[PDB]
Amino acid sequence: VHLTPEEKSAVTALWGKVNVDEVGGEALGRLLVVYPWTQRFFESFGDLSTPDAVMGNPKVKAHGKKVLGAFSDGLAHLDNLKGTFATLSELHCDKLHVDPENFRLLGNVLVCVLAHHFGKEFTPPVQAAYQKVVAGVANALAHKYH
Amino acid sequence: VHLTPEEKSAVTALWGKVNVDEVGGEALGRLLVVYPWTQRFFESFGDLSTPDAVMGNPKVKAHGKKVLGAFSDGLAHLDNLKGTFATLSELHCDKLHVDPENFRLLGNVLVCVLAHHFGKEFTPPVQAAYQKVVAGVANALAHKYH
Amino acid sequence: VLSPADKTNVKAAWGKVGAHAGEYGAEALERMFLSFPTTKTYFPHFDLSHGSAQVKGHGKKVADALTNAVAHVDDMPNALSALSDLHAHKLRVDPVNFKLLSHCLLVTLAAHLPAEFTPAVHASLDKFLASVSTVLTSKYR
Amino acid sequence: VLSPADKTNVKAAWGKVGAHAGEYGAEALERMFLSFPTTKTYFPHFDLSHGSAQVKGHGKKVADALTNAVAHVDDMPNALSALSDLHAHKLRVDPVNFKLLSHCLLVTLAAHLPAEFTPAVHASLDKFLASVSTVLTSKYR
Ligand code: HEM
Ligand code: HEM
Ligand code: HEM
Ligand code: HEM
Ligand SMILES: *Cc1ccc([C@@H]2CCCCO2)o1
Ligand SMILES: *Cc1ccc([C@@H]2CCCCO2)o1
Repeated sequence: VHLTPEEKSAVTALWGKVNVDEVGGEALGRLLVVYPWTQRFFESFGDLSTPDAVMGNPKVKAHGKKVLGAFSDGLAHLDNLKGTFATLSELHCDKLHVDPENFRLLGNVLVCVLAHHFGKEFTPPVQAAYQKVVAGVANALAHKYH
Repeated sequence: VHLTPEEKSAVTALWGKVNVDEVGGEALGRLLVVYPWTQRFFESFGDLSTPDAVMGNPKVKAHGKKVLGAFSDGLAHLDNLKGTFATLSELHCDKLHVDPENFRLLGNVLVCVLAHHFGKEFTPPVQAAYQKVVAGVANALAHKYH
Repeated sequence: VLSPADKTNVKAAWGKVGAHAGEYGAEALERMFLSFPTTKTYFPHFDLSHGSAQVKGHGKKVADALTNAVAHVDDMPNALSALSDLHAHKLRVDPVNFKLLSHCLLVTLAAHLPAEFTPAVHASLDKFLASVSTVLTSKYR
Repeated sequence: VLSPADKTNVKAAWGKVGAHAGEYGAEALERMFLSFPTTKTYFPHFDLSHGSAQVKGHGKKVADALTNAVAHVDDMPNALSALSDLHAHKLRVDPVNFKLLSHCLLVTLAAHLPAEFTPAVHASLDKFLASVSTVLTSKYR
């Protein structure tokens, strides 16, 4: 992905303020609520039966934190997303058989959560920059399909 | 872009009987009929205003012949689909900006057309082999998006 | 959204299925399981071997539900409520799989009813199966 | 298919837009145009620079159409027929672009209405926008 130097600064500034304890769990939680079939991948996570149960589920929060860490690692390696995500792509494609459309949904849910947390600070240009990132991550996670 | 040896033999045997002058125009015509937003990519082609107009349009038949030639090229190089379609990928992705879901749709329309012409001869094993071909073509045409 | 011509086309083509409903249903299931093997994991306790009596019986259930949907083409959310309960609430079927089965139903229909499977009827059958899939994958209670 | 709860979630959340209709609709379009440049090719006759008066006035028409759809959530094909004729028959917009604008509308609502944008309300708004998108992209007359 190519961010301009202006986009890179704006992305990095905003990401440095991200609540790493909550943002990832909120994105994964919303994925499971808004796209309920994605819950089939998380049978061992316990109670996913209502939205309040999904969002408060400690296994969802803990796993969402790992997701956010994967995005942080991508942000720190925008010049080689395929290499940074090769292991995860093997996991998500060959083992879990996640349909790649779901990779894009989660990336866009993350965008909604950033919008939700940062309000007017999540300007249209900031979003455009982040849309390049999440598309880059989703593509890299899908690589072992390609 | 990876069929079993048996799947390759099945696709090759069937494709030898395919009417190279007709099937492409039928598949392109049905794409334009079943998924009518695709007509927007073919403004210069003339009357596309009704199913009969689409299916009878000589520019549709002629272009469909070129499409099917490209599928034949892929079927003759099943282990190198990415290289076979690289130039078309630049055209469809960089230049025309066709959303890759439309590649998948045309692939499945072609499968319906094969089913339509061959009937019971288009057995479930033969279909499954062809689903791998058209998925591989769609993936290859989308390579410049990856 | 189905046009009047869509409803006319679906009713006439599906009417021609008739006594072959279970046969075409089972064929479409077997085409799906073989072409898209991931779809088998929604049926972990089924006998999915070729020609299995279980898949035969299930194809008849699918085909009969589609017949019911055709008869209630203007009332599908009410008519298909129990099937939405099953597929959306309990099984939580990923909508991509409904596209796969819908495509395999079209393939089955085109293989068996060539005279009927015109471009216009093809288009109408696709929209109808998309409409059915939307109902079955949505939680509307 | 919208549940009774989907409809009341959408009515409560969209009802908070109020006099911000043009602002929020404009912002959603601006987000779409900047994030997904290919969407601009449907508006070649438009001034699409930022703060463009044409984009702002168009943003208002989009918002007001959504307000009308919220009010006709039980007969959207009837109420949205004119817009379907424009987007499906005449413009032939690829359905993917409706997903992009729908996403940008959600982002705008999340950014301006954090108290409204709960997980359940997010899910209802997504289904609502998908249903609007289906009407505007289907040829049903
Ligand atoms: C698109 C961006 C995504 C990112 C960055 C991401 C990131 C991650 C990471 C870091 C892990 C942990 C890997 C490990 O523990 O070895 C993981 C596991 C997992 N992911 Fe994702 N993921 C994404 C999309 C998805 C989607 C869309 C689904 C399903 C709808 C999914 C299903 C799973 C499952 C089932 C696991 C294993 C959970 C377990 O331990 O039981 N992933 N992912
Ligand atoms: C998925 C398999 C596809 C194959 C194998 C294929 C193949 C081709 C070929 C061989 C050409 C002629 C290129 C040349 O002579 O330079 C072409 C052109 C074109 N394709 Fe496709 N294509 C596919 C999918 C699509 C789809 C899905 C769309 C749009 C919905 C599309 C839109 C076009 C357009 C607009 C042109 C140029 C037509 C013109 O001359 O104006 N293609 N394609
Ligand atoms: C046109 C689309 C579909 C129709 C009309 C349909 C209809 C039906 C019907 C009538 C039943 C039996 C319900 C009962 O016994 O009470 C059923 C069960 C089931 N369906 Fe579907 N279905 C469709 C799509 C799908 C898809 C795409 C999948 C997954 C890939 C799926 C997975 C299942 C499963 C797992 C069951 C339960 C089987 C069992 O354990 O007894 N369905 N469906
Ligand atoms: C929720 C989805 C949408 C809604 C509610 C909506 C609503 C509207 C409305 C109210 C108009 C003005 C009609 C009039 O008063 O004459 C319009 C026009 C238009 N729409 Fe949309 N629209 C949507 C999605 C889209 C998308 C996704 C695209 C393309 C990316 C698009 C492209 C256009 C264009 C090109 C015009 C004509 C502008 C002009 O020349 O005046 N629409 N739409
Ligand atoms: C064109 C279209 C897509 C979905 C529908 C609805 C779904 C719910 C009720 C019956 O048709 O129409
Ligand atoms: C849940 C859902 C998706 C599409 C719809 C329909 C579309 C036609 C108009 C009414 O809502 O519902």
